[PDB]
Amino acid sequence: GNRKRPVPKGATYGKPTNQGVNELKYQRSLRATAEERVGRRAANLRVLNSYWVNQDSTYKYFEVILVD
Amino acid sequence: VNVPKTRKTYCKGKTCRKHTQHKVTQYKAGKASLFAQGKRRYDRKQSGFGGQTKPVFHKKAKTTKKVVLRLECVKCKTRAQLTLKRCKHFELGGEKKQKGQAL
Amino acid sequence: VKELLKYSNETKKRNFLETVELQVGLKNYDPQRDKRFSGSLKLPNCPRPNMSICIFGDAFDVDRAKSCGVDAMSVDDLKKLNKNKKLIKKLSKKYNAFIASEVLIKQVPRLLGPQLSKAGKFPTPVSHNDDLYGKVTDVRSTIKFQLKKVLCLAVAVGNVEMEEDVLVNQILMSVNFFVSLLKKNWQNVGSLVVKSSMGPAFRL
RNA sequence: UUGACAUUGUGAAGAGACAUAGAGGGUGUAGAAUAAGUGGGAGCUUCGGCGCCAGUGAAAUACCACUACCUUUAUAGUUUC
RNA sequence: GAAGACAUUGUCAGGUGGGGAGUUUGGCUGGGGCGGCACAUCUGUUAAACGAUAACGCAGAUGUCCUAAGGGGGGCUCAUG
RNA sequence: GGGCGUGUGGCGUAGUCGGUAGCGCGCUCCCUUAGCAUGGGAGAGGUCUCCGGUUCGAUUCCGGACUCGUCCGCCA
Ligand SMILES: [Mg+2]
Ligand SMILES: [Mg+2]
Ligand SMILES: [Mg+2]
Ligand SMILES: [Mg+2]
Ligand SMILES: [Mg+2]
Ligand SMILES: [Mg+2]
Ligand SMILES: [Mg+2]
Ligand SMILES: [Mg+2]
Ligand SMILES: [Mg+2]
Ligand SMILES: [Zn+2]
Repeated sequence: GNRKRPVPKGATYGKPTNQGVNELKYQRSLRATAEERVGRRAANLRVLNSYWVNQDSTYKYFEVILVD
Repeated sequence: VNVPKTRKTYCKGKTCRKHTQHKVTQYKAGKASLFAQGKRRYDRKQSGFGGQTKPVFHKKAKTTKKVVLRLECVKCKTRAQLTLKRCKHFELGGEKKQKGQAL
Repeated sequence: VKELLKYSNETKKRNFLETVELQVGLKNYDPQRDKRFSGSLKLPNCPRPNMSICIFGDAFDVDRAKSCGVDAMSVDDLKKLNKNKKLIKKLSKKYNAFIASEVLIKQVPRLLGPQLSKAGKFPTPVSHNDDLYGKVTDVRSTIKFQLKKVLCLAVAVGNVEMEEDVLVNQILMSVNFFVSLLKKNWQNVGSLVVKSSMGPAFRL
């Protein structure tokens, strides 16, 4: 899904062009988030690539290749 | 005002080039199309966050609009336009005035 | 093309149980609104005869009255003061001449039942007096139409086969293209059955 | 908060709607009948019954060639609960 | 044990939403406000016999109306006594 | 701007294409009662908002204008 803007109670304190909270989109891919979290888990390794394996309504599933 | 349904006037249709008979109707504006460039640009500007992005007129002052006669040449179907002065009431049906009659 | 010669090639000769006059109508739908502008119209051109029992009451009483009696079938004069009130009932077409232009005295009381009043649909003051007699006597619907549709005319007598219906059809069913809009279907004449009183039923 | 789509797989009935065939019916007026149309004219017809020229009724009345409108109903096709 | 392809969750779409955000809320003017418009204009006067000329000066008017109340021609003469 | 409706006597209204149209209050005038009130009747009262068309014939059906009322819509 989208990236809900992490502001308290939806208040942004500025112009109406920046009042958006809900329909905002993260500029990186869910696959990129997956690789970042896996690399943080195994910081001794190096991320080579990744690929989609499955999805449902809540989760997307990736397999990450790493090299020691 | 009362304007007749026919009028003999000049026709610049490249085959008439003279006074011919014309049918007179009232001009109506016509439906504002999508895919006109201004409408496309306006919809693009309106989409997303930021609210209303163009002015919306409020301080109306006229009580009339100018009437445009659209004239159809009966020979070559060439159309002409002419605008009249401001009038509160307009009629094309010709009920001519009569002078020496009762009220 | 509706049919070249198919399904109506000989199904009018082999069915002779009644040799008497066989007139079959052609009824089909095209629905329209309540207006009265572009309905029953379309006087066509057609070569088949009618051999009907109608009356042509032409009003022209110069000494070519017998020329009118051999080119037509009734001569009338303008003594219209108590002539007709309830006589004219059997008619397929009428015709008049130069002297029927100011007949509004006799026009209102009796030209109301069949409604053959001299309106823009009924142009009897005709100057051409030799051309609309032997060929236009054949049936053609030039009347006032109802709230929905009036489309019925006989295309052929049962004694006449399709040797002229191969040619009157495609000059005939192009009916309302010249005045009406295309709310109607393209050549909306479709499923028809030829039966005056004794024909069989055929479907497209 | 409401709807749609996705998450989302497996079965039953019932009720509609649209098409598809059939079915009968209809106010004043009066001629010859509770008259809702349509072009043609007298006959196909067990009857001389119904209509023709006959009257009158806004309209001619056997006959439908199309059903103008229905649901009161029957079957299988699509679709919506 | 319950519940079940409905909830839930995701994305779009319509409603509601001073709970919250951002902003705005004319001018002239014997201070400002209330009033008025002297804010775009027209006639007469103030206006000092070319032109120009102020005041919330004076007396008034405009946002319309007319297929004739426009154009051409002919005939005729009005208020009043 | 679009869509959906309304317009009837001095007033409030109902209405089948066979209606200048039925009602209820206002006015009069009779009747009933010994009489007054209450009651019951009859008579005047609507060019059906206006203009055209359709229909054999429209308050009624259709088209246009005026007024009013809902909902939706909004870059000169
Ligand atoms: Mg997220
Ligand atoms: Mg900020
Ligand atoms: Mg976009
Ligand atoms: Mg948006
Ligand atoms: Mg605020
Ligand atoms: Mg100020
Ligand atoms: Mg001067
Ligand atoms: Mg003048
Ligand atoms: Mg003069
Ligand atoms: Zn021209």
